[PDB]
Order: sequence, then C-alpha cells, then structure tokens
Amino acid sequence: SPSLLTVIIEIAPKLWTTFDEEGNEKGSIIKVLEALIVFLNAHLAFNSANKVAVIAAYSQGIKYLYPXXXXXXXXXXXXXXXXXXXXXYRRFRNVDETLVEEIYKLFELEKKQIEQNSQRSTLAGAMSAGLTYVNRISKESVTTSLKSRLLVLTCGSGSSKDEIFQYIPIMNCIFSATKMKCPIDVVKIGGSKESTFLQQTTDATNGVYLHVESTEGLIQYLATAMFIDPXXXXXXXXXXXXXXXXXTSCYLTGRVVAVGFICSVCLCVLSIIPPGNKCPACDSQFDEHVIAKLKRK
Amino acid sequence: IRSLILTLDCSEAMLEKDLRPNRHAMIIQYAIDFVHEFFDQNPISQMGIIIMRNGLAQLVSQVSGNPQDHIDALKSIRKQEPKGNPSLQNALEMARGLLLPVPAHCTREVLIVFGSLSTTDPGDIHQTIDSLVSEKIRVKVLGLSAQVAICKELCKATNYGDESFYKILLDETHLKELFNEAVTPXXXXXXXXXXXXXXXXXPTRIFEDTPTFCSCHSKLVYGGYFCPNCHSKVCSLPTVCPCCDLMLILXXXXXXXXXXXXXXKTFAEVPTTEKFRSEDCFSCQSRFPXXXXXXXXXXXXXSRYRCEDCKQEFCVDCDVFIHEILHNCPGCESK
Amino acid sequence: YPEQYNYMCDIKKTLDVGGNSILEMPSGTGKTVSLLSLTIAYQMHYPEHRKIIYCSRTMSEIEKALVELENLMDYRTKELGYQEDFRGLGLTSRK
Amino acid sequence: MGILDEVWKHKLILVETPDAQETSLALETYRKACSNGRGAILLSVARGKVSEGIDFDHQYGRTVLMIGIPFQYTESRILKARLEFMRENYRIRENDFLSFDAMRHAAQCLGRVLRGKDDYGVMVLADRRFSRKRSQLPKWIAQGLSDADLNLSTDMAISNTKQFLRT
Ligand SMILES: [Zn+2]
Ligand SMILES: [Zn+2]
Ligand SMILES: [Zn+2]
Ligand SMILES: [Zn+2]
Repeated sequence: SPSLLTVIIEIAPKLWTTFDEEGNEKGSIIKVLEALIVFLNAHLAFNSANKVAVIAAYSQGIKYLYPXXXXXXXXXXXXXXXXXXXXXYRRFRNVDETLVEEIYKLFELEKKQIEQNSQRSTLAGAMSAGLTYVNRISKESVTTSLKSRLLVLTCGSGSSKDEIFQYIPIMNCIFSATKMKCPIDVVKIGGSKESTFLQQTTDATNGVYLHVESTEGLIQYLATAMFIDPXXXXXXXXXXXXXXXXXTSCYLTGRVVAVGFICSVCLCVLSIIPPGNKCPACDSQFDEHVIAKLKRK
Repeated sequence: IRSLILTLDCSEAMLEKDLRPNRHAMIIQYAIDFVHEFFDQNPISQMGIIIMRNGLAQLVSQVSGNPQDHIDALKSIRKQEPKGNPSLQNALEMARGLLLPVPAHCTREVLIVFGSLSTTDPGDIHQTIDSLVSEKIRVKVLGLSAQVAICKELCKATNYGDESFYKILLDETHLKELFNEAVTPXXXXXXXXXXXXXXXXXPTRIFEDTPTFCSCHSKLVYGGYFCPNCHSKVCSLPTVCPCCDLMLILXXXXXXXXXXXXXXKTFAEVPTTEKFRSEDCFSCQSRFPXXXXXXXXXXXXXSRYRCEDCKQEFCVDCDVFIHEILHNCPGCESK
Repeated sequence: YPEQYNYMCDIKKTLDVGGNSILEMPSGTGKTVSLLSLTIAYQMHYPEHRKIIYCSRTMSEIEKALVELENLMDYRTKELGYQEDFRGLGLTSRK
Repeated sequence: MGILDEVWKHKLILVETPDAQETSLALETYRKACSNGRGAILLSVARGKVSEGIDFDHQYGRTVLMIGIPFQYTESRILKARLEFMRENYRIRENDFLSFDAMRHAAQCLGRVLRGKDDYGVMVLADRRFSRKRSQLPKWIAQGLSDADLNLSTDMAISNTKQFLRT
C-alpha cells in the first residue's frame, strides 16, 4: 500500500547557534538533513509508489522543500552533488536537488531583518498546510487509499519558539488531525526541554514523541520513528511516557491550574482566586450570586 | 454547556411509507448519527431522549453525557412498532421535568422531530407554551411536510418572538441538514444577564490496573481518571465527577471553545486577470485553471482565492477544508 | 402597494368625474382601499362636503368597517398629532 | 367515520334550519378546534345562512371542498315568473339563471380561500361545467382527484418553502 510521509522541518538560525555553541559543534543542520535524506530514501525503498513531502518553516515564513514546487515554478539542471553520482532512484536524487536548492534559497533570504522576524513560531502554518496537503492529495489519489501520517521535526531553539500565541492553532491542528485520523509523529530536536502541548499532540493524535536532547545519533531516532510511522500499528507503540498533563493553563496569570471557571459563556481559561469583576478576559457582567458563593468557599 | 431534549414522534402516522422504508427507521438512524455528531462537537453537553408513543410521553434515555446510553436507547425503539398518537404537551412537561434541575447558566434546548400532522394533548398546550417561555426553554420543531400552526406559535414564542426555527423537512437529505443544524450552537441576541460558573477540575490519568479500582461502580478497570478534589478514581469522561460534583475537563473544553470561536473568514474570489499573480495555493500547490467554460474568454481568466489578512492565494478546495476544520489560513501565522 | 394603488387612482378619477362605477376588487385585499380613498378624497376638496355611505350585506362586514375605520382614525391621528372632527356612526340592529 | 375518529375528532354541520347560537357555537368551535391542532370539517351550504368573510389566518380552512357546482331550486312558480319577465326584458332566457347565480354562489366560496398574499390555500371545484363560467384569478389546471391528492401534498410544502425565500 502506498504510504504518504509529510515531514516538516523547522528551519531556525537560533537552532544552528545553539547546536554550534553548547559543547562546541555537535553537528550542523546539514548533517541532520543528510541523515534525513537517508531516512527519506529508506521510506521510498520501503514500498513501491510511496510518496514523500518535505515542508520547511523558516522564521520569515514557511516554504515547501520539495512537493513538486520548483518544477511548478520552472514549468510556469543539477547542483553537482555527490549523491547524484551515487545513482539509484532518479526521483530520490531529484528530491535531494530540490532540498539543497531550497536550502540555498534560505541562505539567500537570511539577513538582519530575518533576525528581527525571529520572535514567533511558523509551525502552525506548516501543520495546517500539511493536513490540507495530505487532504488535497488524498482526494486527488482516490484510486488506492494512502497511509497518510505527518512527522514534525520540531526544532526547539531560543527566542520565542513556544508561546501562548501558537498553542491554540496547534491544538486546532491536533483536533483536525484527530478528525483526519493521521498520527503526528513529533521528534523534538533541541536542548533538554519538553513542551506539554507537544505531548498533547502525540497523545491526542495517537502518535509517537521522540525527545532528542543535544544532537547524539540522528538515524537512531530517524529509524526508530521510521519503522513506526508507515505501519498499520500492529504493536502497542513505545513513546516517551510521562506525558500526562492537565492539557490546560491559565492565560491571565500564567500558572498551571487544578480547578477553574468558565469565562461567562465565553468559555475561556481563568483561575479560581481572581475576583471576577467582568470576567477578567472580556467585558461581561459577572454574576454577583456566584461570586457571593465563591468568596465563602 | 448545552442540554438538548430529543423528542421523537413514534406514533401510527410514522408507520406510513414516506422515507425508505419508513419514517421511523430513518428517524432512529439519523437520530443515532445526530447523537454521534452532537457528542463529537459538544463533549460536555447533555442529552435526553423521550418518545411520543401510545398517546403518552416515555423517557427512554435519561439526561446524561455518555453517548452509549442514547445509542442503546435508540436501538430499542426500532425493535418495536410506533403505535398510538403523539402527545406534545406530555413531552414538553417531561422535558420541563428534565430541564428544571439544569442550572440557569446552561442552555435548555428541546428538539422535536414531528412527523405527524396532529397531536393528542390532555390540557391546553398554550399554557405549557407560557410555562416554557417563562422558564426560558428554546424549542425547535422539525415538522414533516405540511405546517402546523401550534408548531409556529411554539417555535416563534420560544425564541424571543422570532419565527425561523420551525423547520420543514421534505426529504431524507433535508432531515440530515436539520440534524446537522442542531449540532451547532445558537449565539442569539439574548436578553443581557449575568453569567459565570466556578469549579472545574482537571484530571490525572491513572494507568494502574493490577488491583483495579472504581469509585462510581466498584468494578474492574484498565485505568481511570483522578479527581483533584475528592481524590477518587472513577470511569473516564470529561464531565462531572460524581463524587464531589465538579468537572473533569481537559483539551476538549478548549477544543469546543475554539470551535465556537472560529470566525470562518471566506476568502474573496479574485480573477487572475485582476490579481496579476501566478496560479498558486499556499496550503498545497495549484496550477489548475478554475474557469474554462468558453475558449480564451474563460480559460485565461480562472479564479484565485484571496485571504486579505495576509494577502495570500488559495484554491477552493482548501478554503472549504479550512472552513470545515483547522484554523483559517496558514498565511496568518507568518508575519 | 401598487396593485391597490391602481384601485386608489380608479376610485379617485371615478369620484371626480363619473356618477357611478363598477369596480372589481380582488378578494381579501380590497376592503381597506376605499375606506381611506374616500376620506382623502373628502379632505382634498374641503373637510365636510360628501360623507361615506357604506353599505354591506351582513353585520360582520359592518363591524369590520367600524374597526377598520378606527384604524383610519388612529392612522390619521398618529402621523400628524392634530385632532380633527371625528366621524363614524355605527347603525346596527335595534335589538 | 374514520375521519371523525382519526384526524378531525369532531365534525361541524350547519343545520338545514340554521340557528344563530348554533352557528356561533360552530364557528367558535371551529376556531378553538383549529387553535388546538385538531381541525374539523365544516359541512355548510352555499345557499344557506352566514356567507362568512373573516379569514386572514390559519384558523380557517386551508383547503376548501366544493360538491360540484351550485344549483338553484327549479320547478317553482317564482323562477318561471322571473324567468319569463327577464326573458321579456333582456332575452337572457335559460342561460344566465344557471350560470350567473351559481357563479355568485361559487364565488362566495372562492372569496373565503383568498385572504392576502401572505397566506395560501386550495379550493377544489368538481364538475367540468365550471369551465363554462369565469372565476377570480383565471389560472386553473384540470386534472383528477387522486392526482390532486399528491399535488396538494406537494403544495402543502412548497407554500411553506417559498415564504422565507420570497421575503
Ligand atoms: Zn469572559
Ligand atoms: Zn470529585
Ligand atoms: Zn489548495
Ligand atoms: Zn490569511
């Protein structure tokens, strides 16, 4: 059965700096993209008629690393690579050429203004464009259904790659990903840090989470996820346990909470202790009887 | 949040051959699908199924948040023949008896699937209408074929004097559409009053099952939710903890909240001859001309969709897809 | 409504010229036309010249003409705010 | 009698000797029966008392049934006296007394169906002889009764669908 693989690559210069400062050079992103290339050729050699899709998410915006985008731009040539001399599978070498060309374009786009545009996380657009991509190509490939699963190579770096501005769209992408029945296999490349919303992503989409601190082996995690992803899940899978969270957090204060209130048919998140004067998240008259019962308990 | 009371007509008039094979089986099946979609888009909502049979109102599914009870309750109706006559007054009185314990901060909805053209009520139904409007209960009636004036006065009276809720169904597809319309909430203009609720727990998941445990049924489990207040390990649902009465919500409340918060911004259709940009889609990749009915008059025109919050191009299938699920437009995440 | 407005023009031209007219009105939408056309036709001349001599066949039509005439009084007293010499005498059964 | 036992609950009959209180209780019984979601058949005579004229509501008969065409009692000395008198006057002998009077009596039933454009209705006239006379809003289609059952079954939904569409 043909299996589709949508791998999202978080391209951020802060990840390059963190991987080239803490502990000297633990391997640049190019090596991770080469091992990722070996993993992609492994997926293409797993079964015939298997399709791949590599999507990039630069700090200044997302850009497809392959999905026949350069061919569509040229429709409206090699980079002298040693992997082209390695032969075998013309489609694979063409994918490699598209990868290195788009990466060189990402090099041409970098400047000080891109550094000034490094305060958010372009992962929500890549996940939404990924689910919409697998849905569009799933409708286009109606003959013989596809085994569609999305792998997210989350590159957790500095600046503000994890904030409250990105948690909501990610939750929309894991609810919609839950409705699409496509697991989200998240590989957390970066330092020793874990995001609770990514644990909600893997535990909500029935996927796997591979926390990768520092760099270590690449095709290690790439392979351990690689055998899980395209299979019809005959096993019980082996993700990183300990991902049990409350799945909620107070936005008006900034602390994880045990109990809470509904905003006021606004249904937001707020803490027990705040007084409640005009549901502190939006202006709407607070019930005096309910606060009269609250100040007593 | 919501408390819907599904009142299905189960009388002799349902034995007629309008739908295939009859109205009763299709209303039961589409009612099961309505339970599925309703509990899929409303996790912490409540349902209660009452039937109108033998001139009486019979509660077949108590007010609860577990869909399986409603599924079985709907499976038991198709194994019997709908006899008798419908009783709107008894069904509305029992619906009142089921919606009175509901707190005022939760909406009270009554969805009536009315297939017959006549009802058999004991007392005056207008007094029951006055009681429904007094205690604020929204009533929506899906009638079959011809209209009934009582349904007009009921749907109009129970919606601030506005008439747009007595929906007439003419086919199975229309009934499906109305069912779908009852999934989505109705943010009406309201009458401006106070609102808030307090105390909502968030559980810790227990995977232990070597000795098993259960504080709501005292039976074997494979793991269960944990109450952060009474510290009980009960069956897992994001609804109320039955040991100290507080919610056990998680990312589901956030899910339905964001679904109720979706603006669903329709992208503006701009021809390629006016946008002066190449055929592109930002969620996928579209080099396909949308318009080509005529020769060069339509083929060289096409249609490019535009998100103006980021000035981006999209094709139609992706506008429909992001309107169905996902947050609108990936371009609004890049600044 | 324009359809009834045509009958208003017909009632006007027949009241200003002809001595008798056979006007066919649509059922259910022609009762309130002549009631206002006659009053306005009396106001354009001078307030008290000709008077309405409405003739029906039953008493229900008489009551309907009375309540609709009250709708004319309220209609002319709620748009101008000036009180005039009211009309309307209900000649019904002796019993 | 299944119509009285299933859909109409009770039937309304105008006595051949009409009474004021009986007709009033029959009309109030009609309004209350239609305001309780019951309905009732009103067996009346076009030549009888109370020609009605109060509608503009769903409390009146949405569907009106006519048993053939109206007829005037013949074989009377008065009809022969006025017959020969009008024969000497306007020479409209044996032609207008069976179409003009019946046309008025049928129009008294047609006027009850029309009650504003916001409301709808249907009036079934039997007999082909109705084609020999005119009618208000001359837009009529001639077909069977069994087909008119399904046709009215569709009209009871089209009339309910076009309202909010034309508004
Ligand atoms: Zn609020
Ligand atoms: Zn508890
Ligand atoms: Zn697209
Ligand atoms: Zn946008």
